[PDB]
Amino acid sequence: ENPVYEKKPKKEVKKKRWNRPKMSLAQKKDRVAQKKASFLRAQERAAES
RNA sequence: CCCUGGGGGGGCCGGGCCACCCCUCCCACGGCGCGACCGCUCUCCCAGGGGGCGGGGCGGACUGUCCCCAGUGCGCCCCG
Repeated sequence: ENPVYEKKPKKEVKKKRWNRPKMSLAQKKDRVAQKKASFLRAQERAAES
C-alpha cells in the first residue's frame, strides 16, 4: 500500500576536503633536486669531518 | 582660304565628363605612431655568477639518506 520511496531533503552540508590532490609537475620536479642536494651534503661534510 | 567647270583644306553651336592647375567627402590597400579590449606569459628586472614577475594576506596543500630550516604549487583580492 505504499511503495513510492520519498527522498530526504538531503542538502544539509557544504563541506569538501578529505583526500590529497595530485601534486603538480613543478612540485615533484623540485622534490627531486631537493633530494639530490640532500644526498651530496651527506657525503661532502659527513665523510670529511 | 588656296591651287588649276575641277581639285585641296579650315570651320559653323550648345552640353557634360574618365579627366587637364587651387579648396572637399567615402571606401580599399600598405607603413609609422595611439587608445581601449581580449589572449599568452615572463624578458629588460631584482636580491660577473645567484634568484623571479614581484608584494601582501584570507589561506591551504605539501616537499627534504633529514642545511629544521630552507624550498614548491594552487584559489582569491589588488598593482607591474
